[PDB]
Amino acid sequence: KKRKKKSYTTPKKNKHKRKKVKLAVLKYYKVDENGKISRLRRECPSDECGAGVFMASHFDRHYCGKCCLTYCFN
Amino acid sequence: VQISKKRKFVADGIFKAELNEFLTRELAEDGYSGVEVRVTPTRTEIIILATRTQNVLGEKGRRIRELTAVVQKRFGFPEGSVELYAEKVATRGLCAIAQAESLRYKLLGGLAVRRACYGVLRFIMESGAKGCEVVVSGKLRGQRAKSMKFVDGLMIHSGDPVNYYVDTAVRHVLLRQGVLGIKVKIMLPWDPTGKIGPKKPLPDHVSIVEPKDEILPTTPISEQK
Amino acid sequence: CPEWMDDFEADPKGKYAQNLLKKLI
Amino acid sequence: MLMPKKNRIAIYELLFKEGVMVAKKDVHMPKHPELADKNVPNLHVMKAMQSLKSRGYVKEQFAWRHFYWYLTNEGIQYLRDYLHLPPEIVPATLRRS
RNA sequence: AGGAGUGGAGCCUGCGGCUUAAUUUGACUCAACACGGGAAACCUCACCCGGCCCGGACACGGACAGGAUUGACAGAUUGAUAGCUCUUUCUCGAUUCCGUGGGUGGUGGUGCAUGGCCGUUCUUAGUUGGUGGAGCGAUUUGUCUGGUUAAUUCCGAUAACGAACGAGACUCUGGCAUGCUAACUAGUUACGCGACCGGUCGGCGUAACUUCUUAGAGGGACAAGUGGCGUUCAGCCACCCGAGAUUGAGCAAUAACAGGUCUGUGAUGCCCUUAGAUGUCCGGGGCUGCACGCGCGCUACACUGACUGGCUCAGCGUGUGCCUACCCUACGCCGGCAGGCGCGGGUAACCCGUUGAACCCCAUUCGUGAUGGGGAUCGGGGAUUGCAAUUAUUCCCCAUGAACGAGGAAUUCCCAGUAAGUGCGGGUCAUAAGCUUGCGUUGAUUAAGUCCCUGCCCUUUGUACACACCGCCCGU
Ligand SMILES: [Mg+2]
Ligand SMILES: [Mg+2]
Ligand SMILES: [Mg+2]
Ligand SMILES: [Mg+2]
Ligand SMILES: [Mg+2]
Ligand SMILES: [Mg+2]
Ligand SMILES: [Zn+2]
Repeated sequence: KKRKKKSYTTPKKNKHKRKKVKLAVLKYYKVDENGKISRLRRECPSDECGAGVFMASHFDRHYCGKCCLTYCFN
Repeated sequence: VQISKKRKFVADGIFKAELNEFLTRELAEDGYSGVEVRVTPTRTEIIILATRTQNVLGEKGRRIRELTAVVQKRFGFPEGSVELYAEKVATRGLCAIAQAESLRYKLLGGLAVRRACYGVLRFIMESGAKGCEVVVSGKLRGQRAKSMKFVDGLMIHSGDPVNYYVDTAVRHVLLRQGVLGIKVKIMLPWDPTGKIGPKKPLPDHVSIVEPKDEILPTTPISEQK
Repeated sequence: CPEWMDDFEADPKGKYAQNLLKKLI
Repeated sequence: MLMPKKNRIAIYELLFKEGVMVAKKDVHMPKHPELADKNVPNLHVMKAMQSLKSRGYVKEQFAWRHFYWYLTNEGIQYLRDYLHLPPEIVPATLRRS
C-alpha cells in the first residue's frame, strides 16, 4: 500500500535509442568513373540472404543481421 | 477416436449450455427464449425460439447466416452441416425468460420500476397464468438497496410440481448506479394436451366424477332384443 | 395517473408522499 | 499492434471471405486454427479485430472465452478498399437467399 | 438412561501471537478456526527482492523513405543464450515511433453502494386475503378454552364461512413378487467332452429356461383386521396376518440480517493505478518460519493385545482427456523392497475383475513392563514424478526408539443395520490423504420419557421502548 521507493535499485534504466544514419552510400561504390559499382561489404551466403542483403564488418568478424550468421576474421 | 458414453453426454450438455449462453447474449433484445438442438444424419438443426423472428433473421436472412457461420466456426462442425432455424414462442405471456427480457428492456428504457413490473404482471395474468411473482432488487430508491415483490394468483414453492408447474427466470439489468436483479416466476395452468401448461394435474388435486342421475326401476321389466 | 399511485406506494412516507397523495385525490 | 503486413492481409481476407470471425481469448496460443499454415498468432487476430471494432467496422460479442466478430457494411466497404476488391465481390453472409 | 468419546501424550492440520524482506488474506458465539472445495516445490499467487514486455484500441498533430523492427560478439547480468543496457553495424520497411486526448485491465479498495448465490432465524410451524361480525379508528375475529398430531395435523367448541402459501401430498431412494416382459456385454439347470479321487471342476462346448443378475411395466400398506383406551370423534396402545405396520434423503412459506462472498465470472456502480504499472511475463524468497495460546483430527497407552504364518467374504464407483501434457491395468521376466523392462485388454455388465479389502476367523511366539505395548525424533543408504525435491514431494530398507500406564475443571455427537470398530472408492491429484464426500463389512449397551439444564415457540401480563433494552432516562 506504500509507495515503491525503488530509488535504491538504479536511477531509471535508459531505453535504447537507435542512432540515425542517413543512407546506404557506404555499401556500394560506383564511382569508378566508368560506372563500375564495387560492393564495399560482403554479402550473405544464406539462401534467403541473397545479393540484396550484406554483412557488417566490425573490428573483427562478419555479421549478417538477418540470419545472424557470423564469420570471424581470424 | 471415440470417447466414453459418460464423457459424450457431459460434452453435449456442455455444448448446449454454451450455445444457449451465446444465443442469450446475442438475441436478448429480440425476445430470445431458448434453443433446441436436433441431430439427424449428417445435419444439426438449431431451433431458436424468439418473439421477434424477423429481427433474429435480419434482412434477407443475413443475421441468421452470420449466426450459423459463427456456430460453424466455434464448435467445429463440418462445413455446411450445421443449420439454424428460428421460430416463435407459442405464448409469450407464459415464458418467464421472455417476460424477464421484456422487463429488462423496459427498465433499460427509463420506465419506472413499478409501472413496468405491474404491466408485466398484468400481461402474464391476462395470458392465462394461474399466478406469477416478479421481484426486483437493488438500488431502487437511493443509495441503500431494497427488494420489491409483486405477486398475483396462486404460486407453489415446494415439492416436485415446482419443476413442471412454475417456470422461473433470473436476469440482471445494468443501470447507472449499478445492477438490478429481476426474478420472474410463472405458475402454469393445468393443460390437458395442448402445451399451454403441464399435462399432469397437481398431485394433491382430487377430482370426483359427478354421478349421472338414474331412475330406480319400480318393477322388473325384461327387454328382449 | 397510475404512475402517481406507483410512486406513492413505493414510499408511502417519503419526500414526495404529500404531493402524490394530493394528486391522487 | 506491430504485426507483419501479410498477417493483417490474411486476417482481412478471411474476414471478408465469410464476414464473421471467431477467436479464443488466449494471447499465448501460437496459431489461429483457421489461419494456420499462414503463421498468424491468435494474439494478432484478436488485436487486429479489436482495432477494426474500435474503428466501427465489426461488431463483437463474447461468451465463454470466445470472441465473435461480424462484419458491418462500413467494414465491408473499408475492407473492399483495403484489399482492392472488385465491387461485385461480396462476403458469404450477403449471398444465398 | 447410557454408548463412543475429547479436554491429558505425541504427531497432522486450521487460527491467533511472535518472528520476518515477505511470512498475501477473507471469515471471530451457535451463524470463524481439515472453512474459502485453501493437500502452495515452480505454476497457482495475491506477499517480498530483482529484471524483460505493451498485449498504451481510436482520433488529432509531429517525424517519415527511411517512421520504426530484430539481432550474432565482447562487456554486462551487480541471476539468464534479457540486443535489458552499453560497444559495435547489419537487418526489417509504414505494421510503428514522439506528444495531447482517450482507452484498456488489476486476485487493487469498498459485501456499510449492488446483483446473483449461500448461510442463519428455520426444517421449527408458521403466514395471508375474500365475504360476514365487532369497533369512530389504528385494528380485531376467522388464526380458539380443550383433546390429538411430527405438523395452524385433525376432531371439537365456535360470529364466523369458505379458501390460499407453508406442513402433508410430491420426486428419488430401501425393502417384497418362483406373477409379466427378456437377455453370448448376466446367468442357472441339463446334456456331451475332458482332468483328478458317484464327488470336485470360475475346465471346454451347446440346448432349456430366467430362480439367482440386470431394468421396465404393473402389483403391494390403508392404522386395513382384532382387543382395549378415548367425547367412543380426532387418534393412541397391543396383537395376528404380512416383505414391510414410522427407510433415508431432495424440495421447501411470509418476513428479516447492514451475516459471507467485489478472491468464481466478459456480474457489477463509484473511487485508486495504469509504462522505472497495482497490467503482464521471468529469476529467486514467502505462504511451513517458533519462547507461547486455541480449534478439527490421526496414532496410542496393550493380553478382548501385539507379532508370524494359514484360511475365507463386499459395495459404491473410476478408467486412454477441445485446448491438455496427464488413463485403469491383466500376464511374462528382473530386483528383499520401493521399483524396472517387455507384452496384451479396455472409450467399458465386454478389460482391470469373480474387484481373493480390512476387521474378523485358525494356529504360532511373547508373558504384565514403557515389554516383542507405542512409534515421535534422528542417521546412513536405495528408487519414483517432475524443468527444479535443499526448508528434507512421495515411496522403500536398515538403524534410533520420546512422551504416553486411560487423561482436571469443562464440553461434543448420538435411539437400529444406529453408535462404534474396519477397510474401500470419488474430489484434490505430474507427484500425493492424518481432510472431505460416498460405499459396504462386523455390529451393541441403553430409552420409548421430561421441562431439571440449554435454548426456542406461544399465551396472559407490564412498559415512559417503537432506531424497539446495545432502548429510554435522572442528578451533581
Ligand atoms: Mg414436503
Ligand atoms: Mg371486514
Ligand atoms: Mg364497521
Ligand atoms: Mg389475527
Ligand atoms: Mg426447558
Ligand atoms: Mg417514542
Ligand atoms: Zn544472412
